[PDB]
Amino acid sequence: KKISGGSVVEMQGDEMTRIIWELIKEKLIFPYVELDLHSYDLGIENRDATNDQVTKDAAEAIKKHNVGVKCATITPDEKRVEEFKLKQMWKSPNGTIRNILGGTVFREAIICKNIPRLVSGWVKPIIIGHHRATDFVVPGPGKVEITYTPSDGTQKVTYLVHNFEEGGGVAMGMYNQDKSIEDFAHSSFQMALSKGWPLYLSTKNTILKKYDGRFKDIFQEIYDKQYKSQFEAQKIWYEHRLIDDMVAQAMKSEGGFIWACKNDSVAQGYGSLGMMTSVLVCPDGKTVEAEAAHGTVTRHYRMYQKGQETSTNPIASIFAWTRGLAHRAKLDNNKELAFFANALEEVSIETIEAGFMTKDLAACIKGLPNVQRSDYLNTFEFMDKLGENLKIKLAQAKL
Amino acid sequence: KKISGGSVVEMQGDEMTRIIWELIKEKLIFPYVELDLHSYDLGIENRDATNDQVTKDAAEAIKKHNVGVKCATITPDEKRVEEFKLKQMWKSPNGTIRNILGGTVFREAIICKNIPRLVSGWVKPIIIGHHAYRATDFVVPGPGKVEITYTPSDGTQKVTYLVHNFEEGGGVAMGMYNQDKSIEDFAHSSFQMALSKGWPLYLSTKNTILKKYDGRFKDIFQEIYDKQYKSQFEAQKIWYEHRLIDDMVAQAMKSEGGFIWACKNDSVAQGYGSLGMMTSVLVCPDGKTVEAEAAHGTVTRHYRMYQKGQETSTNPIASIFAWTRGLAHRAKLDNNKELAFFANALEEVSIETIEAGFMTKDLAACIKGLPNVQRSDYLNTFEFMDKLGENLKIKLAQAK
Ligand SMILES: NC(=O)c1ccc[n+]([C@@H]2O[C@H](COP(=O)([O-])OP(=O)(O)OC[C@H]3O[C@@H](n4cnc5c(N)ncnc54)[C@H](OP(=O)(O)O)[C@@H]3O)[C@@H](O)[C@H]2O)c1
Ligand SMILES: NC(=O)c1ccc[n+]([C@@H]2O[C@H](COP(=O)([O-])OP(=O)(O)OC[C@H]3O[C@@H](n4cnc5c(N)ncnc54)[C@H](OP(=O)(O)O)[C@@H]3O)[C@@H](O)[C@H]2O)c1
Ligand SMILES: C[C@H](O)c1cccc(NC(=O)c2nn(Cc3ccc(F)cc3)c3c2CN(C(=O)c2ccc[nH]2)C[C@H]3C)c1
Ligand SMILES: C[C@H](O)c1cccc(NC(=O)c2nn(Cc3ccc(F)cc3)c3c2CN(C(=O)c2ccc[nH]2)C[C@H]3C)c1
Repeated sequence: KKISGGSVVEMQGDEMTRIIWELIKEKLIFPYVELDLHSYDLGIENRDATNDQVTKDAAEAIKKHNVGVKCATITPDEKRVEEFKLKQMWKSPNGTIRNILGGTVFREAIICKNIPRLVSGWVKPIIIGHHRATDFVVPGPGKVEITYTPSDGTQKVTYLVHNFEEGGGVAMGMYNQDKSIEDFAHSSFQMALSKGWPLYLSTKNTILKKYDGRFKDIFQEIYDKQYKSQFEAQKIWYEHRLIDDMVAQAMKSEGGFIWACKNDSVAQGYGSLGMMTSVLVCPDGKTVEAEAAHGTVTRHYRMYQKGQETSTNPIASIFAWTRGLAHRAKLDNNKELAFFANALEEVSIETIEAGFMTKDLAACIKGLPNVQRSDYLNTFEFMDKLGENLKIKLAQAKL
Repeated sequence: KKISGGSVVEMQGDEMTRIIWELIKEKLIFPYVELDLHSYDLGIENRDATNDQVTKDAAEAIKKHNVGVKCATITPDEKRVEEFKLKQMWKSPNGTIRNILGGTVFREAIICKNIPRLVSGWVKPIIIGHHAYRATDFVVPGPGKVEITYTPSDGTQKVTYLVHNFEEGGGVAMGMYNQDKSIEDFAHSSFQMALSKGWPLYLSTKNTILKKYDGRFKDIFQEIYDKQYKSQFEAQKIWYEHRLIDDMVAQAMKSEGGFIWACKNDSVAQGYGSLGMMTSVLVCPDGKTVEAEAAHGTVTRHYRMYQKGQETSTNPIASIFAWTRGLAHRAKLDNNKELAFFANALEEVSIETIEAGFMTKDLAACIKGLPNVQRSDYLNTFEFMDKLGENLKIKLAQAK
């Protein structure tokens, strides 16, 4: 019999990632793992047909069952509205899910030794996690003020942002709740423990002494109170850094740390965004949603619609599953599932490291103008190779 | 019969760059160029001894004489205070100078054909300038409305926007602003930088998210372009256009380079050889005043090796191009053809020397990879400077 993987929430998506998603389930997951699968179709046509109710249900299912794996979906714009004759310009599914669940998005690369990187010294992953606008034009002279009116009726506070004495300009207001900062802290500490690396927070608290100082203070208070003992047990630490110092140190590091950032296209140089997953980590320590860091790869899908050959990287999508299942295994103390998830990840890394890869990675190594057809495998060929290697890997582990 | 170079403000600095700075002056500049030199020692000990007055005098000298060339300097932190027994944690001299001069900092690489880059198609420089910046931030003790309001001086209206209704508990809030003048100065510097070089200009913004804040950058650039610069741009076969950040990178990654890039919000630039292959030039909006320096620090790790008598290989290219781009600007202001020629020739020699396979360790490591670098693949700081000195003499001899 297969591995009993338990309860997993699955979200089907759009275009090229939809094709790859089904191949991942068919060739890599279903042949080895049985799931109590809570499956939701977040394809654009179904979201339209259900008036986006399917997206809300999916979010609630993740809250209920703790483990979510999601395929990339189309975020509608005016162009998509015309393409699919949509009823409305539906909100980003990711945005709707994030609002219901809360949490912090962490991005982790899939490390392959033969794939060029920004700093050659980076041998371990650098897992980065990021935390309303209210801006307006100032047409002419006048005061911009920002006020705080306590809910308890005590005297309101008025700060002068700027008195425009001559000419116009622009002004802006921003905020951050302590609760959100607390969630951000908890998620970051939990992430550092689960992966087994040190955590760093970066802020500009020298300039924004009160705004960014709150982030520094809250992280320290929660660290010293709730996480310091557990960190020291694994030979791990937490320290605050200034953003300028943090980047300079990271560029001369070996990697292998969590970077909580207070504020994507840089990371695409590492092969592509096909080598980056995006995991939402909720502050409860229980709930996770995993997906690829890239979109639906529309350009590749158009070629697929015409019957032309495609070479789309399934790694990020594959690692959405493995990091989803790894969390599932951790929650249920499921040693068999834990091993399988690891095995699939290693198989994927090994296959690329042995010279079998999709065009994006071949282009990163050799340069796009220099890439020939013999340097890479198409989408189907690469999936077949992974499946063959997966079978061989699992047979070896049975000894 | 050396070249009469005119008035230049020069700032000496610290550690490894200080040593390289003097080599450049000794071997590359002074044998061929005489200057009415306004020299200021911004070494950390002298800044401390003068209570940072030298830094302020240096800034005022640049404002007066229009041309500054600056060596990298130590910015004090806690460790430096203890190292040099400092009186105070003195501010960044770069920060002090920028506050007095104003302007926008543009970063330009030194292009060598045998040095790998992000996109092999890049043959021309992509010169990026960021908008230079206080805000009013505060603690929100508990629940309640945080609102931001505008009241024109004429009293004809009052607009109030909800920043956030704090319901759960406390947190933080802040107000930020920008005067049109600051945006206007950022535009003028960008257009003047584009005219000084032979390149088109592009402004990039996040106009999708903050439609109004970034919208006024887009509008002011376009207005100033049409009223004051368009005909000069058309006269030099160049243009100005606006882009969104995500579109600008895509165009940049498929282009051959060769454009100015105004950006409203660095480390990825280190991949191209090193920070030794990039300058930082503060361009004031008046078009006259510039301050040039290397886009790296004092290279402390190399200085420590030098103090122990160990061999060093520090790239002087950025420091050299601070001088050449500084002197090129001096020449432009004074209509000095001989100085203009010298500046360009020194740049050519520097590029030609590297392209012929004579380079410091950082560039050899960038090409081959650090673990594959042998001693025969690169030259010493001093060997490289000597090699540049020899090629410079030959370059200038053949011209005469
Ligand atoms: N749910 C999400 O996480 C998410 C995030 C962003 C966007 N989207 C959605 O995705 C749709 C298309 O967005 P987009 O095309 O701008 O972004 P994208 O789907 O990430 O594709 C952008 C480009 O990056 C490269 N690329 C990305 N993923 C790749 C992979 N797995 N293998 C090989 N190359 C890859 C391709 O470059 P080449 O063209 O050079 O091959 C591709 O054309 C949009 O409707 C958008 O709403 C979804
Ligand atoms: N005035 C300024 O513009 C400025 C700017 C930044 C920093 N600083 C000051 O400089 C001091 C040291 O800063 P830092 O060491 O953090 O940064 P840095 O001086 O720029 O050097 C950092 C590292 O980058 C590499 N590098 C930089 N310039 C190089 C060159 N010309 N040739 C070869 N390699 C080069 C070296 O790497 P390897 O170690 O791998 O050889 C070096 O250790 C600090 O006191 C800081 O205040 C000044
Ligand atoms: C030469 C190559 O083609 C190339 C060129 C230009 C850029 C890249 N991209 C990266 O290597 C890359 N960029 N980022 C984004 C980032 C960079 C610098 C920052 F200060 C903050 C964020 C990241 C990575 C890699 N990466 C790894 O953790 C990681 C992959 C393997 C070893 N470690 C995740 C992430 C940190 C590649
Ligand atoms: C393979 C090599 O080791 C390597 C790996 C990873 C990164 C690099 N870095 C660069 O080549 C580089 N990065 N930046 C920063 C930047 C990149 C992309 C953006 F959209 C915005 C900023 C820049 C450059 C080069 N460069 C040139 O202008 C330029 C060098 C030659 C031809 N043109 C200045 C600057 C633009 C190199």
